[PDB]
Amino acid sequence: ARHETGGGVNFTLTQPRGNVDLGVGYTAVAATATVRNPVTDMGNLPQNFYLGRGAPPLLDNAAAVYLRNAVVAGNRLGPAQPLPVFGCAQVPRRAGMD
Amino acid sequence: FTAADITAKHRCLERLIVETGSAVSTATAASDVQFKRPPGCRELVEDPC
Amino acid sequence: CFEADIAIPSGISRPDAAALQRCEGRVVFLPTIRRQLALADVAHESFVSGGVSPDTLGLLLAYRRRFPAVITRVLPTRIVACPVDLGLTHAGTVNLRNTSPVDLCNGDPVSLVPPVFEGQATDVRLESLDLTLRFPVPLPTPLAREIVARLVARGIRDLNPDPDLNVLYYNGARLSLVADVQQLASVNTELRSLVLNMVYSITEGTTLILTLIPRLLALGYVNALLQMQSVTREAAQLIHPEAPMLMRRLPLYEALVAWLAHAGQLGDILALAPAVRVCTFDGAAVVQSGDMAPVIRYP
Amino acid sequence: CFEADIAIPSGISRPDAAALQRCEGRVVFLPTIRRQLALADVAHESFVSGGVSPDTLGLLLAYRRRFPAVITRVLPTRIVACPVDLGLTHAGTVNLRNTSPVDLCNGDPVSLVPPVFEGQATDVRLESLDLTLRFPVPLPTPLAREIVARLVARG
Amino acid sequence: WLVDLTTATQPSVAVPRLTHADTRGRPVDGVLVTTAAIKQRLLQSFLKVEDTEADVPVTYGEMVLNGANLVTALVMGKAVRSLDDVGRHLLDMQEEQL
Amino acid sequence: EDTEADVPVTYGEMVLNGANLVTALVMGKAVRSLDDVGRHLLDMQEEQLEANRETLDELESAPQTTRVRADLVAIGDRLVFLEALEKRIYAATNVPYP
Amino acid sequence: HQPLIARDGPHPVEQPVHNYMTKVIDRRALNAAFSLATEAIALLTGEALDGTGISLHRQLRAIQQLARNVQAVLGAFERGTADQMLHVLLEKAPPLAL
Amino acid sequence: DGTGISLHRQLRAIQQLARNVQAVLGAFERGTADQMLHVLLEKAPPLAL
Amino acid sequence: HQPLIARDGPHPVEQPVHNYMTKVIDRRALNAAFSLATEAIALLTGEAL
Amino acid sequence: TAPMAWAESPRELAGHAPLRRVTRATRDDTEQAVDKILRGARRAPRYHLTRQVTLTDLCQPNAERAGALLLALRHPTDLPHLARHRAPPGRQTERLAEAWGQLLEASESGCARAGLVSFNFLVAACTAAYDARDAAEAVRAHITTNYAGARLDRFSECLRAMVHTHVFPHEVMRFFGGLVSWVTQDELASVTAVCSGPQEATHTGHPGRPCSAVTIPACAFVDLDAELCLGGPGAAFLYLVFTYRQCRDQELCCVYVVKSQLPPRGLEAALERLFGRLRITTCTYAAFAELGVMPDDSPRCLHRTERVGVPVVILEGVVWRPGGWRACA
Amino acid sequence: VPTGSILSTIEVASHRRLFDFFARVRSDENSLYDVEFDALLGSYCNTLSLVRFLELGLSVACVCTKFPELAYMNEGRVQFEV
Repeated sequence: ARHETGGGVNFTLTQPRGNVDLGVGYTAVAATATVRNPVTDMGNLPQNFYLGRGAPPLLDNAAAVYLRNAVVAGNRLGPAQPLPVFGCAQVPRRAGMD
Repeated sequence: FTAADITAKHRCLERLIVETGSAVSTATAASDVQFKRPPGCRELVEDPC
Repeated sequence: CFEADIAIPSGISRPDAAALQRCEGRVVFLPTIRRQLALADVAHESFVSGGVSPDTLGLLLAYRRRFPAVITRVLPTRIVACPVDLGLTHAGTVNLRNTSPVDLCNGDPVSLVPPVFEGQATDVRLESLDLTLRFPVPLPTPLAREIVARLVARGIRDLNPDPDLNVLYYNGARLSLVADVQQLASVNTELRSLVLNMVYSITEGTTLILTLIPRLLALGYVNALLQMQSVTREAAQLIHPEAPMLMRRLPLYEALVAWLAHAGQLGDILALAPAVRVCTFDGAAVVQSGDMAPVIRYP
Repeated sequence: CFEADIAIPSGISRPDAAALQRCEGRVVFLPTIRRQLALADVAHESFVSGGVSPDTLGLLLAYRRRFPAVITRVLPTRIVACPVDLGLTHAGTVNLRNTSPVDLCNGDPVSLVPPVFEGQATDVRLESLDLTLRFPVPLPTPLAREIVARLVARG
Repeated sequence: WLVDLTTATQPSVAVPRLTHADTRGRPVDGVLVTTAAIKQRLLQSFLKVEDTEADVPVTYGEMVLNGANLVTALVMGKAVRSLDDVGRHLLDMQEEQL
Repeated sequence: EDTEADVPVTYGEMVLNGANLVTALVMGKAVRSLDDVGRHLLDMQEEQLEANRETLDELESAPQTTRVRADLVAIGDRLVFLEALEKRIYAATNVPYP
Repeated sequence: HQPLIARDGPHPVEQPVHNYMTKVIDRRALNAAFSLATEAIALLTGEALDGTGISLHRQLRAIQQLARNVQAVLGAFERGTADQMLHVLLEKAPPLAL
Repeated sequence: DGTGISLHRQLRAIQQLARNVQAVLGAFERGTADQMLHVLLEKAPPLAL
Repeated sequence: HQPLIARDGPHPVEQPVHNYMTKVIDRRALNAAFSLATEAIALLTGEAL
Repeated sequence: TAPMAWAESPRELAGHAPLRRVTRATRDDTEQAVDKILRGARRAPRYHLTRQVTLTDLCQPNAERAGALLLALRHPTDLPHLARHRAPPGRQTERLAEAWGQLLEASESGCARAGLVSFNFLVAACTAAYDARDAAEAVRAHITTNYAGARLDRFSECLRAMVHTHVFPHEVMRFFGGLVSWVTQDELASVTAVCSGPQEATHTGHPGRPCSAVTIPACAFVDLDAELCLGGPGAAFLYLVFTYRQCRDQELCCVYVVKSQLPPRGLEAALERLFGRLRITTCTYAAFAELGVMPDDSPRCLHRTERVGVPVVILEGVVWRPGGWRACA
Repeated sequence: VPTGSILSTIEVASHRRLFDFFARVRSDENSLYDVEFDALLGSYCNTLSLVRFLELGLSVACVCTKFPELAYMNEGRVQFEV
């Protein structure tokens, strides 16, 4: 197929193709062998629920927001930004880590 | 916990190997923390646990 | 057309295979335009997000994020659906199926979530492979928007209650809204979360302008022009809401940001941008409910 | 595809022409729907209103007016960009080069923004002929609408 | 009533390639089977044209078989060595089918 | 061993077989035998035989046994191909190795 | 066909069992593209509307560049085949551990 | 491809299409007669009258 | 092929369907049998002569 | 030779090929009939035709010509139900009932609905309404003598009644096409017209069948408000605007076309200007739709002959690209 | 068969599973086929019959003439003086 888009004509080659299984049983096995690298950091870091979707709070307004800013302020997790109904909890920002 | 997910699985030793490729989690490798997989994200971890 | 071929799973019951045969002409939302897709990826069990099956709002989110593709040919061990978003506009006429009102010779059908009408009606369950399909209803844009607003309007009265919105004659037809029974309790429970985002975004919008206008124009052309055309409209609404309500530039401006976003996120969800148009020829010009209708890609 | 050609004016440089080679996939705002156009109508020198360069809320109003065009290919004497506001009718899907810290996902509507990030940069200079090119930052509409709200409220 | 009986139908789709003639050789397009009782009272009061069949196609048809076949050979018989002899062996059968 | 057992230089094309749907048409030109139709069937048959005859002989003539490098390796009375293709075909495509 | 081991007792003498089995060839596409520039064609065309120009040294340098493109997109299909392969082998393969 | 099947397989679909549309010619021959009636039956007054 | 008649008017033009009419064959048995007495078995073969 | 290899089209094809590389009279007709199909077939999306059957009460294809705007008239049956709601209570919503009935009275459901209002028929109905006259009334003389002043007056009473009760002429009357070929019988018409794509490329000819020409002639020197009073060469654009009077003139209906290079997000601004009709102060007037591009600035022509001497503006080349209605304010 | 008429061929599509019979409990998936065809020649199929009009007797009532330019006309007038 040839179409004129940029600077002139453009050709697009496309080759319909198909395939089957010649095995009755399994003709191919996959293994895992080794692990290339652990993607994840792997530990020493908590859950902080003041990020995810809140809860019914402490029914004293001064109680709830004291515990909140007490826990959130120490963590590597608790978001600087207030929680928005549309969008994300917006975890805090920095420059570089380990 | 849920079991809708665990329920939503199969227990087929016939099938148990082919959804193994399917992963029982929803994150991506380009985030900072492992997040919930965004909708754009599609997935094929092998997810044993 | 760019057909994308959805792969039917392993052996399905003969009554299920006949359920799919009747699904040709139905709209599917496919998460990615990959040529080879599974059936489980399309099935309604793939709309789960927060661990729950999505409400009408959670659906309308997804309908705006994945690609609807009309089903063209259903084959045993395939489903061939041609995405609506791909290719040139006004081309790839593919047949739809009309559900409810007529779909006259034009009007740009919107595919709105199913629960707005008989809820479970259209669930189309497949027991053999243990999945299900909820096909959106193809309604015209003027009527689709009238309805979706009509129901959240009825939703709020219900929020606190002590003229029927539910008649809604469309063109010649008077389309019944209410299925009575507890369907409303099922309809109203799914619009529950859409109603709130609507109630919130209003109450949060007014109070945010009613605080801002008197906390602005008191600090040029801003003042004069504002109060000029706002005579007995904005200011009157200010005294009246401040009458039955309570009254901070720093929280003001930071709340004006968070509202301004949440607002436009609802305008995106809402307004049900048309997926397709109907342009017929050598055709009836009105597609009777349940009849395949021609349709083309852009409004 | 009603592509609009844009004639590199001349001048140019061995180093400047290598800068335009990597500008394919970026976005241009042209102040018309044309077939023949000059390179200087696209440049940031054209964004200049009477005597003054618009600020970063002024550009949004300038990008409001005129037409976004995504560069498809760049030839020795012309730049080919098809005006999305009109000539978007391609069977398959013109390439947009993501220039942003952000990441698109799939299905994200893409609205553009003047460059607005601290590490953003994005201004391009071409010394042979006096002109420059600021390319807008593509961005999901959820994020691009959060930004505009920030700039509006800050102003 | 006869000409309606005689003509209410649609001619078939066929050309037998051997047609029943009437010995002057006009072709026979019909059959009209009856009971001898009716035939009698019908022949005397009504119909009496010509008795003998100039031609009847004394044979029975034929068929040409388009060919679909699966060569399954037996190797280790000298065919083995070159199993491309299987290829030229199937293509043989097509000539024998011809 | 490390040179590949004579490895293909060729694809292995397909001989039409079993596609019949026997179909013919004539008007009766130089035709006094409806058989001329039937004999025109046998016409249409002998064309594909010469085609497969050509198609087969073409391959049997087509070049055989190109010798490629690869590492044939013995695991327990098996010669296997140890193939890691990254630096070969997935070299710098930005496409991730599967 | 399925194997039989003979036996030595009056017990059931099994009779040959033969499995006809069908599989589903899939569809794939594997498309590639290259483009030319309305300024690049006029080297190939070699004729002005005016009908004057570009003597015959125009081709030799032009088809080189065009061979560079055709050869580049014929290696996209040979590398695409290796993907289409490697994908349908592991789409269809089960781990070892399991 | 320069083969026996494609060159010779596509021609047999030309006579197929020569057959097909030669059939819709009768539509004009049959339609010609058909037209004659309507224009003759339009002229015609009832004999009674 | 089946007959058409071209007709005046834009009504959509005669849509000519051209198919291969198929059919389903049937199967009968038509069985018959015959006598062969234990006598005329010893005979015939030659057992009893 | 060199001018036809490009005109009769091989060279692009060759590049493609290289890539792969590396009763006698009736008989004559059948052979030729076949050739045409093959060539048409070998050859080969810039055209779309919509077709519909309606009556000649409103509209009327014969009066009109080769290039004309046909607007759909959705929900005739509906409207009364709509009038009761969306209209402030002191609007005497019983006005429409009679007015649509009145429009209809001037001239049931049957099997041919009356859809398809022509552009023409609006120009005459609002001719005395919008503020210009006799260039506008010349169009009204066109319709009374070809298409009835009753229906024009009845339909004008409907437009007044519609603009009265907050059911507008838009949210009715969407764009239908360019009128390729009508094929009418008696009170019936089968109208083919272009859903979208370019006009000049359709039945073509001098005229597509024997009358004359083709054009998308605005039909008014009264319509064809040509913006870009101050303009630069660019593809011109075509919109459809309804201007209204809300007691300033007693529910005025203005219907015309604007031709300037602005992408709809810029038309709302220029529509805010150029109107002193904004002093409605309920809210709303001036809806607009883009008929489609005219990807060449220059064909707007100055002429006055059609059907009577009418001001007719000829628009050379158009790519109908219809779009939706936007009026929020 | 009048001249023309496109005499056609009647093909018999017949599913033959042999070796089903014979020996072997042949077992297949279904959605499988070993189909075989044979064309039936005791007789042939008449695909289409053409009507000529003129060959009819209604052809008398008119003077049919072929005016190919009729696509290009405007008005045909036949005038009669009596």
